Amino acid sequence: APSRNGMILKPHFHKDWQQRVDTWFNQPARKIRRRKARQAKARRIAPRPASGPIRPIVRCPTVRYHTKVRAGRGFSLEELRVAGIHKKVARTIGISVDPRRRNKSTESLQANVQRLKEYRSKLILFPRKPSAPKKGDSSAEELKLATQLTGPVMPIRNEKARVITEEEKNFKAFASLRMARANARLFGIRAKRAKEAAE
Amino acid sequence: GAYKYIQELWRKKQSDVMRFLLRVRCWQYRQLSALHRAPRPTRPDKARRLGYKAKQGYVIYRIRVRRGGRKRPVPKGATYGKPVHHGVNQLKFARSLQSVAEERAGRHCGALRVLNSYWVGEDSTYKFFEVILIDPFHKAIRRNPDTQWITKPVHKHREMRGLTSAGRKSRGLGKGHKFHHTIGGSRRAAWRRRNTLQLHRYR
Amino acid sequence: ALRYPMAVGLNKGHKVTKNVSKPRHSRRRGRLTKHTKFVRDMIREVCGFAPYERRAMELLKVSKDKRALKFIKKRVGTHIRAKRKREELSNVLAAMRKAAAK
Amino acid sequence: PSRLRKTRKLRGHVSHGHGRIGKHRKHPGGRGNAGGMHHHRINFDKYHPGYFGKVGMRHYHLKRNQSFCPTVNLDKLWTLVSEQTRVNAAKNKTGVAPIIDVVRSGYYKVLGKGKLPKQPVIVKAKFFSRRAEEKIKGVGGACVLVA
Amino acid sequence: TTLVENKKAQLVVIAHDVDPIELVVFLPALCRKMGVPYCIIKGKARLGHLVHRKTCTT
RNA sequence: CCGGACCAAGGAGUCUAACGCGUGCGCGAGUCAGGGGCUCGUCCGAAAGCCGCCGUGGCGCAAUGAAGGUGAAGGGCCCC
RNA sequence: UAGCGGCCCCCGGCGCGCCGGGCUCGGGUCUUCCCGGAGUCGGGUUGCUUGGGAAUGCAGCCCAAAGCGGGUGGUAAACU
RNA sequence: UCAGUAACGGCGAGUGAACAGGGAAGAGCCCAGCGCCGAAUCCCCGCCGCGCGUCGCGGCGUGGGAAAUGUGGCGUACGG
Repeated sequence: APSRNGMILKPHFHKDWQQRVDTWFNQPARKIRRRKARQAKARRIAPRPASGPIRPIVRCPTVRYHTKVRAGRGFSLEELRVAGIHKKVARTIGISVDPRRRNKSTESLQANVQRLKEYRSKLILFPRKPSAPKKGDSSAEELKLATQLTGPVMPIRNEKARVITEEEKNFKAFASLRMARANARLFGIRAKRAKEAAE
Repeated sequence: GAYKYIQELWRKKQSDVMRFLLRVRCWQYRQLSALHRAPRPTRPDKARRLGYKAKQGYVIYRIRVRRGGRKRPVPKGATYGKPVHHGVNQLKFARSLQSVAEERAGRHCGALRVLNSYWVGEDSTYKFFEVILIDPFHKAIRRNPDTQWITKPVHKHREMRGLTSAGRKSRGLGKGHKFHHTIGGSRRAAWRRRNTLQLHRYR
Repeated sequence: ALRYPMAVGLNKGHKVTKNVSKPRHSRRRGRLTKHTKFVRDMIREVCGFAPYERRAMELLKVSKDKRALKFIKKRVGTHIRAKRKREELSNVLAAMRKAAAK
Repeated sequence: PSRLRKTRKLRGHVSHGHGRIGKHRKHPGGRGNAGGMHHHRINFDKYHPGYFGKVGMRHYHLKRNQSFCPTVNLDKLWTLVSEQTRVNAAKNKTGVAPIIDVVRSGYYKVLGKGKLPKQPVIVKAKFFSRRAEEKIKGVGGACVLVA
Repeated sequence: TTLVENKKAQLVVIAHDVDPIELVVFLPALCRKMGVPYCIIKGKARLGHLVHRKTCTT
């Protein structure tokens, strides 16, 4: 079978694959059907943004991705409470809610709170009965300036030169990283030997 | 409430009280038929936390199940083929003894809907279960919105499709790293997805 | 500066201020309320003990704590479960001795 | 295109380029990588040394995301900022130095292959190499650690 | 059972024949612990006749 | 030695995946939208066009060690 | 055939108005209380299954719980 | 996409996922239990006022039955 130089290939064609072959000739058809579903949904919810509710700002959970920010599932109960929005009225307003999300820090809490306040100020609330309005919005902003948003609501998107001082110039970046890795490694056994020496 | 006391009471199955009760009940069920209609649940507290309610349309059936493993039904124990498939005697059924109790109640009572089941007794040769059934065409059931789901045609013979609580346990579904064989809804669904060659138009 | 945030070491990680909040109600599961302790104590008085619990208490009476632990571990299965069962049976024997002295 | 292939020019030749003596049979050798130790143990030794055997220790549940540490050398360090930044910084007479935030460009560790212009610079990164830090200092810059 | 737990009951009457005895096998001991008097009566339909039903337990 | 009595029509290195080398083209330390989305009901058009505020990602741009880890500047001319 | 071409019959939904029936109650702050699914979990063993490797999942038999507990944290175990 | 990767395998032939990341879609909820409320609850049968495309409403019933071995309302871990 092998002939001179080559690669040791291991193809996974030992399992009657011809009975399970997924062809994508219906791919253009499912793009039109998905598109017409979007357009019909946008008309059915016409004044509403047609891009779903407003999602919060979320940090990606890994070293590879913790420098980036994306959209989360919903605003947590802690940021909804600080903003002063009831958790059972947020869904009706157009606010996604994630009851199972925690808030480890305060900057991420405050960023999502300010995002909620910006949405509330930017929101137009139509009265339940058009003839009889109550605690809603005025006629000027309702029947004259109401438009359906096109894309996602509030899209989520991702240092001056100075004189180097003598203190940071004499900073051992490589040396500190080496001692730091040693200190973490040796932390437990150093304490145990200190305790044994005490005894 | 009295239901909490009964719940803790049934947890002390080794007690002198519960050993006596389980002995006399198991004896009594052994004199009956394998499929028997019960006037009322033996464990009212266990039934209600499994979905039962004291209303017209809810019935209880007691099922007796032979206990043991699965012997391979091959003549003279001769499985023709390779040695790895020679096992006849220490083979096990994929579904539980409780699942086959629900399946046998549903097959006999075709017009009813299996809701759930629970343990009542146990012997060296038999295991006893009690199955809750709902008559989906009783007016007390299909006028109550909280129980109109069982009347829908998609809930026929849940016990034969592994949709009851006992049946689901054998399917190996869940969340996380222990359950990746069913990460698409079922074992067959996952197998098909990772055994299908995707040939796009632009390759 | 002489100090910097670092990805390695004991105090590793991007610096952030911790938000303190009341623990979620899901973490409360499995606590001993007063009423649940009462119902549990009532059932213990009505029912009694399992045969293996009596055998372990016989061992604890003659102060074979090591043998009793290895007997309970073979009954319940896990060392951490066996340890608390021995502590519970020890408390029953202790309260029985205090009442008997009274 | 089937009209540009060898089969078109093999019409009329009784053996289809596969010989009269040895013929074209189903699988004269094995199938796949069969016999890599028995009758193909010259091809495997000549062209794939190390193929058979076990080396090293296993690691269950490897998640490559935590071992993620992209690297950048010093010879590409000034490409992470605009050209105007380097020219203005060099022309400035005081000791002010521009800052290149390497993490903002998607690199975590700075390695020290190459050489730097004689132009002080502040470099921010998660990890530094020993020669990278020495070359940044020699030019007159600083290494700032970021978590 | 709730009334005994609240000491709001002055007398508890328990039928002697409950088909699942677990419904009541705890109740006499609970009544003693909280100091309410309890009696066991000879009949489960007799208590039901009091409450205009077929069967009553307590 | 075996096949071939004669005539007509049919009749056998194909397709998919994976590699390797060679060659044509585009761009070039980058390159590639292929999955998705935006544009009038869409004969052609299930095509074509565009995304750049979709480049996530793939391959390449760094290797070595089993791993913890570490990680690629050379010269010329003067002084000691 | 093209045409936001015409005419006729029928079946609809979403909005706006009329009558009849049902319901007609919320939100913060403080104080006092309440708070959970057992022959199930888990353990041993056997058989099948999985990429899951001192046991990923499933089941048979034996043992068989707890409540500041229980499950998980991809190498068996004790302590934290 | 991760990925023919971590891992499995007479460690041979061969087999082989998941998390993160980008998209399509996007929606959440209900009991049992603990409690409070004179069983407040449900099925059937009649009569009347109705309404009536082939069946719902209100009342009455000195009309039956189910249900205290527990129906209904409030309330389910995001606490109540």
